[PDB]
Amino acid sequence: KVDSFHANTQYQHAWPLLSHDDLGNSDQSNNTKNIMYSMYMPKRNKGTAPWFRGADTYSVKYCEQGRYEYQRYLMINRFPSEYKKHFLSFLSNIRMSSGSATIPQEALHWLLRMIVDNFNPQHVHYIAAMKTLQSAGELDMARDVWKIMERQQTWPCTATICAYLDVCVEAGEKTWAMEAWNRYCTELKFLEPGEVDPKPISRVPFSLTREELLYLPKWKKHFDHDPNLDVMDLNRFNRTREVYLRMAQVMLAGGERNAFQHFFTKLEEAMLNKPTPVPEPPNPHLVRRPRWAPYEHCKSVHHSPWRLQNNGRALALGPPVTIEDEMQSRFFSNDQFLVHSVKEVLRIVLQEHKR
Amino acid sequence: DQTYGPHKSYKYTYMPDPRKLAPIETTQRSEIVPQSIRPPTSYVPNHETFLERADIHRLRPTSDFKASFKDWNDLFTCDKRQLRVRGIPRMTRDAIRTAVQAFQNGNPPERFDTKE
Amino acid sequence: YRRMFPEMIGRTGEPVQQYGQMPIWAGPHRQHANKSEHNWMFAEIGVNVGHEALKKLELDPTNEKRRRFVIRQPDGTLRSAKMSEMRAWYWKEEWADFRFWAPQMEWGIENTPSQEQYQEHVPDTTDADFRKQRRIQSRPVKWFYESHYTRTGSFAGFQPLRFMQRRTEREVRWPDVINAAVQIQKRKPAAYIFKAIPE
Amino acid sequence: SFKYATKLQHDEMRQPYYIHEKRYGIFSNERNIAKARRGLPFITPLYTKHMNLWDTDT
Amino acid sequence: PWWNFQTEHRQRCVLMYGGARTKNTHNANHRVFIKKYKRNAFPNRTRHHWAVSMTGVLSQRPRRMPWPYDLTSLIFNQPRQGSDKIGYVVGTSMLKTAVVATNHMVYYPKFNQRVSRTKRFFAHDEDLACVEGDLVHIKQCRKISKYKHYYVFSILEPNVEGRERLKLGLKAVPPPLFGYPVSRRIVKLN
Amino acid sequence: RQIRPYYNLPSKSEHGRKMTGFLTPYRHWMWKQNELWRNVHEAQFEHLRRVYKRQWLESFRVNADEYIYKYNITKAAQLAQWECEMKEQ
Amino acid sequence: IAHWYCGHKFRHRFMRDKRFHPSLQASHDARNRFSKRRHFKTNRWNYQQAYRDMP
Amino acid sequence: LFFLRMWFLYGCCLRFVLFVLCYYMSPRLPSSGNRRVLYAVFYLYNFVWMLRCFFCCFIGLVMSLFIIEGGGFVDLPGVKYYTRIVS
Amino acid sequence: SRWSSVWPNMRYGSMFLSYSVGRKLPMKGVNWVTRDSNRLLNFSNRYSAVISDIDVKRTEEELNVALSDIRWNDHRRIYWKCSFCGSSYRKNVSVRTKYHAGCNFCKKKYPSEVRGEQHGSPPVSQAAPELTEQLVDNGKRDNLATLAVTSKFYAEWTCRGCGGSYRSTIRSRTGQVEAGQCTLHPDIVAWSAYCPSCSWRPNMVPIAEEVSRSGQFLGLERSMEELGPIPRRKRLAC
Amino acid sequence: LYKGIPRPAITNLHYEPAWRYTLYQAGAHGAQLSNPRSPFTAKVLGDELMQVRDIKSVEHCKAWFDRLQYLINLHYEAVGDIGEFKSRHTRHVHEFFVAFHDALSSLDFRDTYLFDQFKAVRPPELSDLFGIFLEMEANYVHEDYCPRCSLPYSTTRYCGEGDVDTPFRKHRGRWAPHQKWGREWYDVVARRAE
Amino acid sequence: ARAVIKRRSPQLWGAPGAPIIRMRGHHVVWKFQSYDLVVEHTHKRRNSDIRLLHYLGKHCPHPQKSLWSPDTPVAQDRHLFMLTTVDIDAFKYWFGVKRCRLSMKPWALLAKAGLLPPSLTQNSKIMPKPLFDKESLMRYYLANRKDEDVMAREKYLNYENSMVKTEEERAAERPVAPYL
RNA sequence: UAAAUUAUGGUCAAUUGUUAGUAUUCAUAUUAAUUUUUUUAAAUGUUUUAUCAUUUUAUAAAGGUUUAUUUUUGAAAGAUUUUUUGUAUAAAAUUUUAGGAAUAGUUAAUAAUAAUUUAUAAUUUUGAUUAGAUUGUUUUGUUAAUGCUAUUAGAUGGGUGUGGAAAAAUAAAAAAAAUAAUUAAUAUAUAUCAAUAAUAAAUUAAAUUAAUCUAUUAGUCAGAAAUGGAUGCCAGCCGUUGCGGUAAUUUCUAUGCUUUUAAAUAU
Ligand SMILES: [Mg+2]
Ligand SMILES: [Mg+2]
Ligand SMILES: [Mg+2]
Ligand SMILES: [Mg+2]
Ligand SMILES: [Mg+2]
Ligand SMILES: [Mg+2]
Ligand SMILES: [Mg+2]
Ligand SMILES: [Mg+2]
Ligand SMILES: [Mg+2]
Ligand SMILES: [Mg+2]
Ligand SMILES: [Mg+2]
Ligand SMILES: [Mg+2]
Ligand SMILES: [Mg+2]
Ligand SMILES: [Zn+2]
Ligand SMILES: [Zn+2]
Ligand SMILES: [Zn+2]
Repeated sequence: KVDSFHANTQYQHAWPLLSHDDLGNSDQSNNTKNIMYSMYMPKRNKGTAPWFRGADTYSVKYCEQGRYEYQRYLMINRFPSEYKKHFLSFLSNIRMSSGSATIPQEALHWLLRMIVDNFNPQHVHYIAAMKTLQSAGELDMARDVWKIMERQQTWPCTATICAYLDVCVEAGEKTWAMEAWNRYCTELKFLEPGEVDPKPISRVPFSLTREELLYLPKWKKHFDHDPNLDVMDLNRFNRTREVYLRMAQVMLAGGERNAFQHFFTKLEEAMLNKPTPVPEPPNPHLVRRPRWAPYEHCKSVHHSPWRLQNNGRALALGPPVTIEDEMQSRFFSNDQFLVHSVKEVLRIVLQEHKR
Repeated sequence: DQTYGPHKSYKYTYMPDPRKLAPIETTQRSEIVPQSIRPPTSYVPNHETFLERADIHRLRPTSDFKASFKDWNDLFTCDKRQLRVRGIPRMTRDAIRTAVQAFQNGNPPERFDTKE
Repeated sequence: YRRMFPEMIGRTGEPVQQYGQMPIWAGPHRQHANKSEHNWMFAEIGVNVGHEALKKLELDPTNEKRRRFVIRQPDGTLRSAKMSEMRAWYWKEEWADFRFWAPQMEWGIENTPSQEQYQEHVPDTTDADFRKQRRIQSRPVKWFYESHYTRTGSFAGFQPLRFMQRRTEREVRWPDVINAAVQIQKRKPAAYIFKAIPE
Repeated sequence: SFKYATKLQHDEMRQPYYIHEKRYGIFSNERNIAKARRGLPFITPLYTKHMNLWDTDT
Repeated sequence: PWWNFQTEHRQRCVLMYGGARTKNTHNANHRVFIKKYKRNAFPNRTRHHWAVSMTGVLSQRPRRMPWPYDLTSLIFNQPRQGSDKIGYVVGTSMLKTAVVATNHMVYYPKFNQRVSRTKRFFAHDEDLACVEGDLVHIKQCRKISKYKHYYVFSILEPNVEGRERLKLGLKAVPPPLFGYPVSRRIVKLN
Repeated sequence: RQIRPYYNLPSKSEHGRKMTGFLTPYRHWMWKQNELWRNVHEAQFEHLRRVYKRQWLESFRVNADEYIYKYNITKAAQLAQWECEMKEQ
Repeated sequence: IAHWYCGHKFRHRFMRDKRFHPSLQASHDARNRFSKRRHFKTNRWNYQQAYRDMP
Repeated sequence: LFFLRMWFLYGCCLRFVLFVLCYYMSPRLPSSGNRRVLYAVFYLYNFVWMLRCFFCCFIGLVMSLFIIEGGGFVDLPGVKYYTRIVS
Repeated sequence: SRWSSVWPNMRYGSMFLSYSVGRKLPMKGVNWVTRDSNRLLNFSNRYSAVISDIDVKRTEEELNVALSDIRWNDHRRIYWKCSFCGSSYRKNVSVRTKYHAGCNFCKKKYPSEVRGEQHGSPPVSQAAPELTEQLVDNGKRDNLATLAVTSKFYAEWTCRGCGGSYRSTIRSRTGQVEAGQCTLHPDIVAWSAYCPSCSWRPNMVPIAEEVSRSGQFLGLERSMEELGPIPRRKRLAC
Repeated sequence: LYKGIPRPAITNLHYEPAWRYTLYQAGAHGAQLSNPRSPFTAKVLGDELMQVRDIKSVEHCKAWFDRLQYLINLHYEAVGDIGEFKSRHTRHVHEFFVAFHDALSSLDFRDTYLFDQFKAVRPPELSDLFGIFLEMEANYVHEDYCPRCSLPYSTTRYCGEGDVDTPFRKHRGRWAPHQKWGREWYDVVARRAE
Repeated sequence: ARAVIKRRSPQLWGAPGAPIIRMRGHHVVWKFQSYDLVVEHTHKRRNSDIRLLHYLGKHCPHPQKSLWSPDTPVAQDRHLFMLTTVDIDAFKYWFGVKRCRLSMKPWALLAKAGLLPPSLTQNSKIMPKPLFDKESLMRYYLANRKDEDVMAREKYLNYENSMVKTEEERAAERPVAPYL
């Protein structure tokens, strides 16, 4: 390719004819026209007329084309193992790509690039992108994540709806929250005495009978991990009360009393008269898991003898900011969640006063 | 079976082109950035003192070519082609020219002698 | 034609504009550097650029993925490429159209210089070329006195059979004298005699 | 159909590079370029096959 | 420039305009065979080498190249070539190991036609479902032992007959009457 | 390299190198000066580094997204066509 | 045909090519293409009672 | 083209040889005379071969090594190699 | 040695090289005689100037070529002295008669080299007449005062400081260039005042001065004092 | 039909246009001013900045014209003697003019930006150009000089002697003696003027 | 980390090191010599292609006459030309995102192109290197220092996200009546 | 089981031997090469450091491999502090020899087992293992063309196991932790396997800077071109039928004469 006596890569794009000095035809002063045609230009074979590669040899119809319309739908499957490896990678890349060097908008970049690679952006990715972006306090890009998810026709699960409604509140745009509501969370119910529990996971997961395998067309057998398949079973834990709460917060945020009164009333009533839904265990792919380590080889708090260094085994510097000392919002009883909700509404009143 | 050699000698005319001989617009780089020479220091008084302190390598024996230089200005008027004219061997002569342009930069030939 | 098809003679073009320079923090210390001897052309390449197939889309002012050129004049400013320079960066292109007036065609009697046409040097005098069957020649500047619509283009697109052809071979193997039909030439004499020629 | 179209050293005769991205992901080879044993003789196999011939999908 | 004639050459260092920068490897060499052995004694039992040998693989004439267009790529979308194979189970003498015979395809572009070759694989089936003569689906996986990179993914067609034969205490299939070919004459009577 | 001048602290040893890098306070000061200058250079330099990083990321956002537009439309088209062919089938 | 592959005649080349021809390849019907005759009449005098575990 | 007459060129266009003998041999009828044959030696991969060739050359003051060149056919059967110059 | 075989460089000025046997051989066959229709000295009604440019002593010494033996089209390269700027060079008459081949200096005689006389700039005798005495005196000082003040001509001057001779450009001396050419170094005037060797000292004075004032030198100073209504575009930053 | 997999949701995107977006604008990545002549750019930059931007093209054009009329006023009367061995040649001006006209009209250099400048750059006396060239054809017919090469009859033996740009003397070619006035060249001049 | 160092071609920090942008060509008679801008690793092997990240372009160091453009009476344009093909997107990618290194001669090129400010090694030996002292600098800095938030906003727009959403496009993107 | 038009569209496939009854890709042809000719290489001393030490500097020696060669970030890149993540060693296909037989620290299960664990084990005629030759899957030449015919080079076991990775014992032409230097591309006379030079090979002169070079061959029956003189089945010619028997247009020699002018000749 490069740096050799025979090196092709350098002739592989067009260049105007060089006459600096005598190249053997005495090109400095010599009129090279016929020299150009018969000698210098490449020919089909020795002696044939010169082969013209110019812009006029190609047809007109190349410039009639829209962009990326030459692409055809590509089904690339890959081992199950590889899907795990890859979604994980994209998750940790969306979280942060570089140490202080991460720009918030890199989250967005990595989500998009995952689409461009013919992977399906699972729910975890959307939530992660959204929380990351909102946390960097960049609010338009978070909604942009949402719009991407809508365009892929991925049905947002309840969790995702929560996340996007958090972005809605912080942005204080009621308009977004209404469309989001109206489309996806409508039929969302609460849990009643007759209703049962976390619903069990009911999906089959996808296999093929030998006749399915042999007689079907190729696309019918193509399983990319696709959300909408597991949406039903992502929602098996009934996080609905959270959605109603966020929705109250938004209707208040955009300054409309009636709607807010509605949501908050429903929520209140159901919180008093209906059983507390069983909370979901920690999601393995968001919060991870505490792998086992001995803490023995460690920097031994007094390490530098000028100061107190914090250490992996114990925290010797004291807390930098006070933490509320309450479990994650979903573990609460129903009554407790009612209280929590009031505190939430107040917090939003405050936030709106500061905007 | 080819014992006979080529069937034709393909040759192209030379026909001078009116357009290639057209007068070229020219600048000299000494206009855009003017050339100048540094006056000798007390550290480096004359050209052989220079060649003495710029001699470090065994195989860049500068101080032996003192006679190929008549003076100061002749040293900094020299370049590599014209420096080869005078028959200084190779890596020696580039150590010399490197030294000169180095001294021209504000960095004098002050460097520990490696020979030992 | 001129009245009914006014847009076939291009009167409009992409104006040569100057680019704003990037600020140099080092100040005057480096302000000499980008000012030099020559002009510096920079044409861009990349996966999305340099394909003849797409050429016009790429030179289009309306397209924003449009291939970019820059030129640093010897004083150190920078300007967009003139359209000639832009086109220089694509494989040379032949425009000749045969429908109304004859385009000027290559490898003719008056076109081809000597060594290809005849295998000897033939003196070029502007008078009395017997070989070329011309009496005399006044040589005005080629396209000056003619109408401009009459200029069409140049067709180089064929094999010049007198000069060089494909699958070169001996016409007749015996006698040993004949070559491929491209080798026509007069006999070289017994050793050369030079007459002094001021006369 | 001729000799000139035998020479793949033109870029006009050769299936372009980016195809190998479209199959394996984008910027996927920059990984493979830093590999310990490379180019002697062998490099990580480079898949360029006109996308309408792909055995997998079509 | 490879398109220029022998006498048309001027510089050997560059391509003036474009085209391909080519190196002429000298194809016509009159390369020859050296005869180092008597025709009576050649130091090999099976095959004898009396002339220059053609040395490529896929450079090797007449060209036989990998064809990924057969039945297997027809039914499957494979993440990596050979990640899926359909075959017949031949023999289980090894616990949790099913040997599988499988066809793949070769293409001769000179004759424009295909051949099926055949190849054996060791498949790991935990739990010993397979009987000889089953039509199985087979996948590429974790390296399991020295030779087993495939595992039995699904039985397409079990051997109903063979299983019944097993239940009754007999072998799944009768053992082949003759073994491999021989160059000897075995005289064994009664 | 790291320049070791003649007036650096000489080491007297037959078992090793003749000159240790150690500095006359003058040389140290000088070094600080020249260094400051170069700092002035790399400031602009790596500034331009992060500028181009965001440039490239942004252009990627826009173009990649447009690509998803067009591509998804394609993919939807093909899927429609397929399920049609299966109704026909 | 380069003259140095296989024998000193031409026909030797095409005779080795026939071992590579597509429609000539070895299978369950056409076997032992390269030495048929070393294996011929090899079991005539080898008496093997065929296998029966079933009545 | 007869490719087996070149056996001792071993793929080379010309060969070097040391002189040993010169005898005479009578060509195939109807061509009579004495054709001069030179019996030569050369070595390749430390094997010493005796090459037997037609002598068409010009011998001056006594000399040892010749330059063997290739074919064509000659009156004398079995003669395949020819002489170019003598060194 | 080996490298002796290498062909020289032919810049854009030069025509056909004639470095190879094939390029020499057809011309080796042309024998010239001076027949009185060829003699340069007959044609002085036209070529008179070209006759007075010839170095008559030198040519007959080195080349052994008579001045009566010189054709008007003659191809042999003979020595000349420029009757304008007074520099010696070796060319052939042919090339001075067929096209104009001068002294290689007076090529750059006018400014711009492209548009020859198009200068509207006054001569040196006018704009900066004080330069005319600094010229090295060959006797041609009256002609070199006729040149453009903008002229790119390469002239040799006697240094003020050491009284030796160097060579620089007339416009490099003046500091004036024609509108639309390349601007020179803003300091070029002060820096061409003296020798390449003698110029360092005087120009290093103001620097030492500015590090004496503030104890700190940054070349910034001039640009800064350039700072002590500009139309600007709307920005998309908002 | 309904065997084998659920119908991919993205299929919907075909039937309902509601789902076709592009989140971002065309040049929103920083390329907005790419089009020099777009209304958008005319709005962002404002007029005086645009003038500042195209000044270089304007002075290109002015340059071509200034060269043209210098050459015209130099060679206008076609026969005089302007220099040492050099004399006036209409042909000089002619060929420059063709260079210019090729800058505009040719399809290899197509530099047409040059013509967008004419309503300003073009000199008021140079508006007649072929008229001036005709006048030159008149001056060109004087009898002391060769009809072909325009060199003086007295001081010059051949056509194109001592002219740098001459057509009538090529490299290894031969010298051509002067051609004389008479009906031939008289009607040549005629036809050129035509 | 080699036992016996390959002595002639040393490098910093082992192999393959950083991505670096180099200018390289096979050596030949000066008349035909071209160079290649190449993004590649720090430690090269026998052939430069084994580690080659990207191909940035051809560069020809022969001043050329412009015969492509019509011969132009404008003075400047008839200076000779120097021709270079830059691939600027792989440049901005490798340099910007991947954080490249740079040899000096490529740097000079990329400076003439307006991609980078001129290098460290380009010296008008006319001027000296500057002097410095902290309190004069400090006086100049106390004189001119912009406001905190103006500067923070600068650093925002330059390094982080540039394209932003003005009020109008928000108002244009928020859902209307039936879902509002 | 009907024709089609809103008319040359989607950008060039094109084959040149003077033979000798007839059958069969086979002498003398062209293109490509070797014969063939010093215009692109180069010389030794790698380098800092805290001093007998410690940091930086990872694929050109040979052996002959055809079911064969495969891999990470912990180094640097690399951005702020400390913990911080997972992804890898595996496979699939393509594999030569005119006349062809068995191969073996050996398969699979167990498991951080077993120089004597358990078992009806593994490779082979769908051509194995030894042995011969041979540097593997974008590189050439010929050609109108499915073909035929090239493609270098580069990974050769372990034994205080360092190192992110063994690639670690001359043979660079990769600036190697302060801007050594870029007015640079020049390197003298050495080598290895490359790198095609008779570059207007003969009449008007070189918009130079005048530097390297003094440059020739064949045929002379058939088929462009012959006369003397010898020689006499001899000497010799020979791409080929064949020639040489005192008259050889086929040998040798002398002279002329013939050519379509990078040479004849051999491979
Ligand atoms: Mg040849
Ligand atoms: Mg082919
Ligand atoms: Mg052979
Ligand atoms: Mg014979
Ligand atoms: Mg090795
Ligand atoms: Mg072997
Ligand atoms: Mg394999
Ligand atoms: Mg493997
Ligand atoms: Mg060992
Ligand atoms: Mg005849
Ligand atoms: Mg003979
Ligand atoms: Mg007699
Ligand atoms: Mg006779
Ligand atoms: Zn002069
Ligand atoms: Zn002085
Ligand atoms: Zn005349």
